[PDB]
Amino acid sequence: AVPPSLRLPVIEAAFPRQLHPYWPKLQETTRTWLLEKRLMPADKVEEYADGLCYTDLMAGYYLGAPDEVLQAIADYSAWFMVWDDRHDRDIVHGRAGAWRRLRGLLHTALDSPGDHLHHEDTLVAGFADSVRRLYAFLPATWNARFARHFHTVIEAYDREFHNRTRGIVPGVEEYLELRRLTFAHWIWTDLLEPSSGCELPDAVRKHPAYRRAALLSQEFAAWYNDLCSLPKEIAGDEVHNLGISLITHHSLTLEEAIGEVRRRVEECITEFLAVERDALRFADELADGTVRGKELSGAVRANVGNMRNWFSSVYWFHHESGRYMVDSWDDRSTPPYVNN
Ligand SMILES: O=P(O)(O)C(O)(Cc1cccnc1)P(=O)(O)O
Ligand SMILES: [Mg+2]
Ligand SMILES: [Mg+2]
Ligand SMILES: [Mg+2]
Repeated sequence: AVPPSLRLPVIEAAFPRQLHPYWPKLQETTRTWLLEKRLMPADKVEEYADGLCYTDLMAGYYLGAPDEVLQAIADYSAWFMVWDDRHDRDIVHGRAGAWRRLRGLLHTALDSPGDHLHHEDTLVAGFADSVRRLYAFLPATWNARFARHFHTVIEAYDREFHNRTRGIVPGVEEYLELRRLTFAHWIWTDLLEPSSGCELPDAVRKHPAYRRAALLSQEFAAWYNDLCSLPKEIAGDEVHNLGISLITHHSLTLEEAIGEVRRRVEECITEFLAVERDALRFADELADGTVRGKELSGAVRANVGNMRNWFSSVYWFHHESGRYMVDSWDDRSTPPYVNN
């Protein structure tokens, strides 16, 4: 039962959930990784990790991925959530120096992860392990694209740090541009490719239908997170949220901003259904009769299939995950799973 303010009947009726068969092993293996990389305290791992549903989120998204690819993605995605938590905590505690140093180390570790596998900062060491593993699946040109994209994500996190320190709420257009980076749209899009076992040529992944289907899938995920994470984020003095920019710059009430965010999320779905037809037509066209063609066709089709799976995985994740259950916290400003 999804709250009426958050319910999307089109997702429930037309985007049936999928789950990767490796998910049972994935859940425990990522929990063990969080424990052994010291990315969460042992008692917080035991009490909260499974309930945060991070592995479920990936296992409902990258269908068809090799077990080892899914494992590295899930470890990275759990790392990403812990990094969001650390970033938030550095902000709340005014640890500008610790954040700046961390920011620099992630930039460096991103380009040479193997050199950082045993760094003193467990968050940097965890990052490097997952990234080194992700760099092992596809050619160096894919690794360099992942790094280029994540360098941009790190700097968007830095911009968020400056905004919240200075109490600046981005304008709507400014936020929509920033949100494609803080949510890491293009990282999740990159990671479709090791999941289907094929680095896509630029001509293929920059095709207008592939690009637009990829964009809309991520816009939905980020803006649906905004809709669902708004209570926790208002309680935690987070300023980055489409609803908050609407209240601040467009003078909407809370109920009207929630309504406008809802409508924008709903439009993402029906825009995606239109372009999905074009992206799958393009997949069919790539099967020109040659071996390379059949391979590229299959990879594009699998990737567009997972762009669709992202809709249902993110939807149900926000109603299942303990990450957003702010009403159950004694201190609504400090989630119990964060290192405070
Ligand atoms: O769970 P959260 O904090 O609402 C979030 O989605 C965490 C997150 C960050 C980046 C990518 N995916 C999830 P955020 O982006 O900070 O709003
Ligand atoms: Mg956050
Ligand atoms: Mg964030
Ligand atoms: Mg959020």
